[PDB]
Amino acid sequence: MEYLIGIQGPDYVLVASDRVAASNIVQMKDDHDKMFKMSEKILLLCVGEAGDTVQFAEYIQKNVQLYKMRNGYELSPTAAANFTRRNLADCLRSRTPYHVNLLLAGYDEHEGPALYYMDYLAALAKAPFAAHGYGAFLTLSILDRYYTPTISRERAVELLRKCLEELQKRFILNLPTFSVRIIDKNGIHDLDNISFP
Amino acid sequence: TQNPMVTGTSVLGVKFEGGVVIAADMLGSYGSLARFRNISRIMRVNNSTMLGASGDYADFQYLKQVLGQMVIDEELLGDGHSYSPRAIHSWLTRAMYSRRSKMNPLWNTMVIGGYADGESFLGYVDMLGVAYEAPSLATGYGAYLAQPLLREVLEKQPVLSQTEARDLVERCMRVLYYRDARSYNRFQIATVTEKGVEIEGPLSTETNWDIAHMIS
Amino acid sequence: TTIMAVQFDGGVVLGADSRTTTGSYIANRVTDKLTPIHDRIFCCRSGSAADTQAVADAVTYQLGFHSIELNEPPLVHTAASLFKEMCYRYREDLMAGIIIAGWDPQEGGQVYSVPMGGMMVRQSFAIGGSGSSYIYGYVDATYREGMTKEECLQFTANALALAMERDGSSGGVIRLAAIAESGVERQVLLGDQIPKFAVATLP
Amino acid sequence: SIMSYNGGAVMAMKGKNCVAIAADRRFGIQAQMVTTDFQKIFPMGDRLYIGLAGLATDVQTVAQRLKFRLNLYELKEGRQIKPYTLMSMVANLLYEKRFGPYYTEPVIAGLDPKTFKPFICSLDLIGCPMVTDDFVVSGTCAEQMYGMCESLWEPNMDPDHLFETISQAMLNAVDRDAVSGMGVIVHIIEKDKITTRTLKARMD
Amino acid sequence: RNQYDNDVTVWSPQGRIHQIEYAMEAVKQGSATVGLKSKTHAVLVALKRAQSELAAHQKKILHVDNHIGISIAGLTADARLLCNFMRQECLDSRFVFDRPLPVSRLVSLIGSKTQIPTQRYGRRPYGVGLLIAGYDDMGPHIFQTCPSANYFDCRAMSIGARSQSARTYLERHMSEFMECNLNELVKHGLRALRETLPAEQDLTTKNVSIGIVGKDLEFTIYDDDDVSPFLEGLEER
Amino acid sequence: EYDRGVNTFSPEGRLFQVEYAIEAIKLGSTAIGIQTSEGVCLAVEKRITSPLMEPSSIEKIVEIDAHIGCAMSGLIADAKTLIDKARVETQNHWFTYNETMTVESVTQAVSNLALQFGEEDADPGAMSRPFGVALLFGGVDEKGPQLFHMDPSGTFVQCDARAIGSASEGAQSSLQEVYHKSMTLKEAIKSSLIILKQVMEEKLNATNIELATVQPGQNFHMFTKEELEEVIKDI
Amino acid sequence: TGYDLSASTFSPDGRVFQVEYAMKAVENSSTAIGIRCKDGVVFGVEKLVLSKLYEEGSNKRLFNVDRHVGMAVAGLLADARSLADIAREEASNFRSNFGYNIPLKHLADRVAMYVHAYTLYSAVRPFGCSFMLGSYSVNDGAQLYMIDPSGVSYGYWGCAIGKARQAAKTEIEKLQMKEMTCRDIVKEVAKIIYIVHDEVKDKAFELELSWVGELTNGRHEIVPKDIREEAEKYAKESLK
Amino acid sequence: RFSPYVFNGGTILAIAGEDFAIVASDTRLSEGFSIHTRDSPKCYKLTDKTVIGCSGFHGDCLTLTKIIEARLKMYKHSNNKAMTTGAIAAMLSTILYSRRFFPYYVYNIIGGLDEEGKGAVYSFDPVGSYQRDSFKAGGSASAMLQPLLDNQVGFKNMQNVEHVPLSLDRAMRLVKDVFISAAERDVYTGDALRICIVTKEGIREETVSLRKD
Amino acid sequence: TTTLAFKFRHGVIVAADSRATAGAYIASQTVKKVIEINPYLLGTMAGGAADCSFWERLLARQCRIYELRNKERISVAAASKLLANMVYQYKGMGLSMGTMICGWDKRGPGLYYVDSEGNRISGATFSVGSGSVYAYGVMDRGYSYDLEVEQAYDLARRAIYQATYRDAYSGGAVNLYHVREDGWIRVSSDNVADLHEKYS
Ligand SMILES: CC(C)C[C@@H](C=O)NC(=O)[C@H](CC(C)C)NC(=O)[C@H](CC(C)C)NC(=O)OCc1ccccc1
Ligand SMILES: CC(C)C[C@@H](C=O)NC(=O)[C@H](CC(C)C)NC(=O)[C@H](CC(C)C)NC(=O)OCc1ccccc1
Repeated sequence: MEYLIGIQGPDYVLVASDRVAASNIVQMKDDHDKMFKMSEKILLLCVGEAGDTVQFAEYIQKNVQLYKMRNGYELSPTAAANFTRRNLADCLRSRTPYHVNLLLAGYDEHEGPALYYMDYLAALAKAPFAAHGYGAFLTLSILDRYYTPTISRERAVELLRKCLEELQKRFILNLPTFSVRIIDKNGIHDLDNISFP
Repeated sequence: TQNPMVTGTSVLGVKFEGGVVIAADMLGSYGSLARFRNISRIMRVNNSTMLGASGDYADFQYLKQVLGQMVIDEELLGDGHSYSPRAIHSWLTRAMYSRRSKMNPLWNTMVIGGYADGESFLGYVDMLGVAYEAPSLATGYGAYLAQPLLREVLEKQPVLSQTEARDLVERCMRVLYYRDARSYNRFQIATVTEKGVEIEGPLSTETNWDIAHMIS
Repeated sequence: TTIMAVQFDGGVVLGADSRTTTGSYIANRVTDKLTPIHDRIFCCRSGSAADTQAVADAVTYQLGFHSIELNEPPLVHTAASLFKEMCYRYREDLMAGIIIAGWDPQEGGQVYSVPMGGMMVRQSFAIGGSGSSYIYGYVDATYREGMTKEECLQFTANALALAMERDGSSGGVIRLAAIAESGVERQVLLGDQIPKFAVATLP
Repeated sequence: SIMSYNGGAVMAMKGKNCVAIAADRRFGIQAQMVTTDFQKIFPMGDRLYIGLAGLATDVQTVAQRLKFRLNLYELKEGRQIKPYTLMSMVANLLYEKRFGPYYTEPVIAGLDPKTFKPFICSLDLIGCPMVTDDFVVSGTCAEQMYGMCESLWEPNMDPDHLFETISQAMLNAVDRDAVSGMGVIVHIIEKDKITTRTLKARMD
Repeated sequence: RNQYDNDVTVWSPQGRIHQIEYAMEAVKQGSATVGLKSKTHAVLVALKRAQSELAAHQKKILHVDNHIGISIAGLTADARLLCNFMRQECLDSRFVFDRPLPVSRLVSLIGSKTQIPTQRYGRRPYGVGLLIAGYDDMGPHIFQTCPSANYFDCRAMSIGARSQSARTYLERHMSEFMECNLNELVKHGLRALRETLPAEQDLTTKNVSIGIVGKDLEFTIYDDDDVSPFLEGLEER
Repeated sequence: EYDRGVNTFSPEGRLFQVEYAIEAIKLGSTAIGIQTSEGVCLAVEKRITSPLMEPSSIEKIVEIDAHIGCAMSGLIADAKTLIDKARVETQNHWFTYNETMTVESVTQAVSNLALQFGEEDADPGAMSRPFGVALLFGGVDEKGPQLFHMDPSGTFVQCDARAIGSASEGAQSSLQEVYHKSMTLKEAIKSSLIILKQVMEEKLNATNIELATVQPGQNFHMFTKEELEEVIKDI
Repeated sequence: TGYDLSASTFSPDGRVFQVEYAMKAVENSSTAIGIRCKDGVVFGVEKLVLSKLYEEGSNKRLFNVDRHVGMAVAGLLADARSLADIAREEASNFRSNFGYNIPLKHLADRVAMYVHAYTLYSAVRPFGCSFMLGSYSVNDGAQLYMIDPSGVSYGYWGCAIGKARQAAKTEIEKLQMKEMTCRDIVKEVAKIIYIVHDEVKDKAFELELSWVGELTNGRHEIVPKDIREEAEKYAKESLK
Repeated sequence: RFSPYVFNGGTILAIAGEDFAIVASDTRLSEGFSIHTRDSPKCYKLTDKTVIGCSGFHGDCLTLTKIIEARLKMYKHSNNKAMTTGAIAAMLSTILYSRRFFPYYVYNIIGGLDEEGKGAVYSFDPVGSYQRDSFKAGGSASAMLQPLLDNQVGFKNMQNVEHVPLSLDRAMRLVKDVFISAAERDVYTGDALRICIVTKEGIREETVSLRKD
Repeated sequence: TTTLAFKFRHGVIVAADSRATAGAYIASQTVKKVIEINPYLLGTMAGGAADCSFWERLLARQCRIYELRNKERISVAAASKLLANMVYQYKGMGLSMGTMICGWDKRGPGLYYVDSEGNRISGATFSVGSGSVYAYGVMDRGYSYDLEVEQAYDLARRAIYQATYRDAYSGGAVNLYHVREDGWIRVSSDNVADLHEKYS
């Protein structure tokens, strides 16, 4: 029901998230942010069962922050993704399993931009572009058709807008506003929210 | 005991002036089969207290072991204090409730009869720990059949002579024998008085089958 | 499985069939259901084979330590009480019914039946297992107090024969043991030796 | 089945002095393909490789956990692990979780460190080890792979022939399985060199 | 003999445990408390002691149960720990059997709990002497408990500093106490407590505490205003 | 050589560690507590070591609850664990019984924790030594304004007035002379400052003295520097 | 020395001094005598009344460990009460597990092993009490056993534990206990206790008499007062 | 298989007045269609000023009353004072929540004099929720007893009616009338009515006979 | 149960119905859903009565200990997080709790929603309970940050009244509280029956 998307280009990772928080038939909040900043150059976007999403992401965020304080250098995006996969997989067979679908986006100076897809079962795959939620089924086909590995940041926003526009046209659920952010050598940058109304 | 195995049928209690009388049959039945036809389901806890149990014999035998040790332990101390019938009843209620809370119940309903300090005590403890004291007590099918006869006589006349109470218990046992499938002819009568607890040997109620000819 | 024990003056006679079955297949056609817990104490085992064998082994070890420590021959009641304690404690876990019969200097021949649920009763005659239901009438009518050792051996064999014919689970050979102060004498009855009762003859 | 959720196909074949291991490259949550670059074959000892098929999480966890044990074993022993010993180590890891198993069926292809003898082995989810002189197949398309391998396989195949035979069996077998495919990667293990080739496969 | 005195586990070569004796001395240091019983009632009389004229006197009598009360001499914290064990044990008897715990049975349990520290290493004998006054089916009871873990049933007993002076008074008037009425019985205790007091000091409402348990009376601790009626009828030392 | 164990009775009969801990209180700063019908007054000497230390950081007087306050002497660090127990206990009592805990009940609970130390104690982490702090708890409950004394020994006694600290013996003689049952809270606050000024080595000033009061009408209040200045100016 | 501080240390001679020190504590205590007869066992204790204030029957040194067993103790009373509780628990455990009254020889062995464990370790001191267990059963017969602080348990036809054990043992030897019945022996046990007692020091003694046997139907019981008074009269007349 | 809870029946009502509190219960204990006893009062005196009425599974009722009594004795020992009716109400909620996962099947109404001396009635659901009410009824007939109490004690749905203060005599007639009406329409209630009145003087108990069946 | 809270320029307005229902039976018409955590903080109760009362009381105790230990009041955010963490531990065990934490903190007026599921969110306006859907429509149509204090009180009273009419479980009286920098005030408690005459 909640929507997450990541598009990765030569020097950047563009990530967007739905801004709606809903209980039963009513959307309680329209300003919700599903993006958690693990480090200066890393963002983890989490969609899933209530409570589990905040608890898992905050724990991962605080542990990643501790690494910077203890060692003086931040983790690589690949290391952070592997740390989240290990923690979620360890909890999978545990009495309390977190139902969380996570997308991890980061820029590493040495290895460049990275996007990681993780399912609730805890499978980590590096993907050029990825999406989560029921919205992904409609959106992924557009991305496969219009995605080129050398896509520019301006063209990436054009692709993102097209994917979100389809969701307005075909998705049964109402997802009016989407938060958009980009990660590059300079760092995480907020981009203006895409609001269809 | 999530599932009961060998079980005993109704045990009846009536309070008479100067004591209590409890009567139980001597049969342990595995389902319909009357597997053990000479088992005593009445226990003399102490001089002033006797216990009759309906339900798993194994659980009753276990309680007899635990209750018997507690009484033996008190006798060793020799402090001049002995458990009252009420005290044993309070202990059983706590023990049955504790097992029910653990979800491993003792599958037994017990009638405790005692006479202490010029007073007669009759008490009921259930598997779920429900406990009460009454002039007339019955367990199992005894509640449905024997208790109405016992209560009607007691309500009309509150105080019963020991002889009258035995006569009432024998009439009730005959009624149970006729209408309870799990009932057996042989039964034991236990009476507690100032003198002490006395359990009589196997007793058989006479039966009338005249109605069988009238069926034609 | 039909297991039977009958007390005689100064002794006990224990009898059992020889069939172990998983469903309608006989895994063992010659199984020994009489187990020696001590020199003059034996148990007849009914119910799960694994549960009975495990309980019997544990009691034999415990009774063996008890006898060595007290420097005295063990009591049948003690052996039965050990079986009753294990059976009652794990009643839900174990589907085992056992008849303990033996000779003690103090109380001579004693037969104690511990049914499923861990209850202990001393009985002049005890029968157990699936075939026990078929022979309940025969045992009640035939049993006579004052039966001699030979009469008890005949009584147990005739009863086991009737149960084995009418019960699918019971079958094979009849194993009999007689326990007395002198010792334990064990006999196996098979084929012609097994008592035969005439079948109905109306084609 | 839990195994069919993420899909996956892995197989190993034995040649005269060479071994080959191949795997499907599709990662799918169920009917949807998340990625076409998933790794199911993991290098263990330079000439020793393990291919894991099943739940993608379990495939990743067992490879990560096995490497932890193998890396420690090599450091303490001072020697590269023998192919048989890796089978014993993986079987112990899988059996430890016998009551609640990792949903992965491992296939091991390797050359003995000193003799250079070809070795191929397969294990079940609970750690049963099966060693074969020809081919071992694990995955959603196992029945299809067994049919192709039994007919195609021939003894003492040269490295080039082994590559062609493993490729033809894997390509046709993944063609008949909906949840396996999207490319196949084949590694040919020879004492002198490792040849890794990605085959042209139907994407559908 | 420095080595023998340090730990309870060590036995002196004379067959004595020095640490147990040292704990017994702690009860002697505490203020005098006198307990005596009659056929109908059992009473505890306590000389409360004030650290400063401004400071109020420390509690010396406590309610274990409706039928049981204790007088404390020795380390106060140890007494409070022992009192909590006694309060729990008496309550457990009420919950399980719905009967008051026999007073003698409680004393046996106290003795067992006090004994375990003496045998084990890195433990100390509890340094308290307790006088237990209770009424049970048997009747009035006065009991004395020691750090040695030995408990004794007493017609009357006095513990604490200058207790011997109180003991002498009790021994001389022992016959009168049994048939005395409650007011006479409490007065006999007040006189015994006075014997412990130095001649300059005099018994006063502020420094005296009285606890009474009886056939019809639940244990009651009498405060300074309450002790005034008992003290009002008295004779000069 | 620390040959004796923590729980060792002296030949006299007094635990060695408890007696040594009572000696530790003598090192602590003097605190004057007076109970009056109008209110209970708690006063203490901050004893700032240097001009650089910020005065507010020293916190001898702390609030157990709105109706209960405590003044401490001896090792301050040991007191923090005892103070936390008191605060949690008062809050637990509110949750369970929806009422304010009596001051005596709070003093008894902290007092119980005082003697719970053992070398062979089962807990891997357990107090190894007696607490080295003396606490005066002052509060208003249904009984009325009340003040209590807690010692490392674990004895708790209600006190009309008491001094805990280095000059406690000298202050106690002065307090006994100036204490009257009818004294008002304002008189008690003035008397407490006078005794503290004589005992304190440093001249009394608003920064070096901490004073707090509980009255039935108002919750525990700590005097502000401006409020302290007015009372000291009267001296 | 330093070789006597712990029960975990053997002396150069091979002797554990702490256990010997515990035995000395029993020697300080007043004498307790048990005599076994054809009918059963009779026990007597020279209980010393320290103060007139203590009520009669306080500090009893005779306890009922089980319906058929009785215990006479000499030594620290608190340790003896703890050992009686251990004995009561062992008999209870036996009845629950094996269904029958514990044989006395076994009870003595199990309790003695508990006393022995204390002698082996530095952490726990040895028990300072020595005790006699007595019982009668139709099958078992009269049995009397004595356990020392060391943990040694041996059966005795007659036994004395306490300050005057040596003096009592010569007097006990004179009696032909095997031929005599319990009723006759009850007079003798009173006689030995009165003779053994020192009037000059440790005065104000009281006599506690207990018996288990055919007369008591195998139930250990305090000797009835009427019989006890007659026995004391025989002892006083004999002392003359 | 085994069912841990059984309904033993019974109905309880507590009415609070300016100077009095009345707690009333039927004396019939019943399992299924059978009557265990005709004399099992559901009113228990917690303290001089407090009486608790417990109706529901009888085994839970007996244990809870025993637990409350121990807690009251423990409070007196620690605080040196008897627990007030309001404090008992707060404590009872905590005990009931402690068993939230395995609930006590008991409906509890506490009736007692408050510190001011005014009557206070406290009503508790089985898990622990509690509120103070002028009148509350609990048990099998709670639905039948409560509406008349609203109409008469609360004067609800009545216009042009003077709100006279409740009198002990009027409240006692109402308690008898409501229980007599319930006995007529509810199988569980009957046998007798135990009325306990709490006043400054003490707790006074009255029993009025009700239809046996 | 209908509980509604909204943030406006003047402060936070918290309003609730007073009906407690056991199945169909109406157990109470006077239940107090809004609990006062501290003079500057309020908690609203919805769903299970015992669960809400026990957990909100435990939050109040934790907040009080925090004030004594840190010598400052707890943040609306910190109090909301503490409730969420405590409830999350019991997730899947059947606790049913819907709560709004409203207060004034140094950061500003704060409103948070915490539920048994574990969702914790901050919003200008929230409505919780069975009648939340009916309350949301009336409040959404008339809600403005610029509303005057008196108009804001009326919107909360109207939204609860309209909800009680449509929802069977909602009922009793509307209890209205206003949170201001000085602290919370109980503005009024109005029976729906009296409001029904005024509105109609
Ligand atoms: C001396 C006797 C106790 C031995 C013998 C006689 O009763 N046992 C039996 O007849 C009982 C029958 C009973 C379970 C209905 N059979 C048994 O106890 C078992 C049957 C298994 C399914 C547990 N006998 C057996 O041979 O087990 C083989 C087996 C065990 C596990 C799985 C599959 C097959
Ligand atoms: C009244 C407020 C305190 C809470 C309010 C918030 O929604 N409503 C509630 O709490 C709900 C109503 C709801 C289910 C529609 N009411 C309840 O939950 C009632 C409380 C009184 C009405 C008796 N509780 C109840 O009926 O069952 C409690 C219970 C729980 C477990 C076992 C046995 C009994």
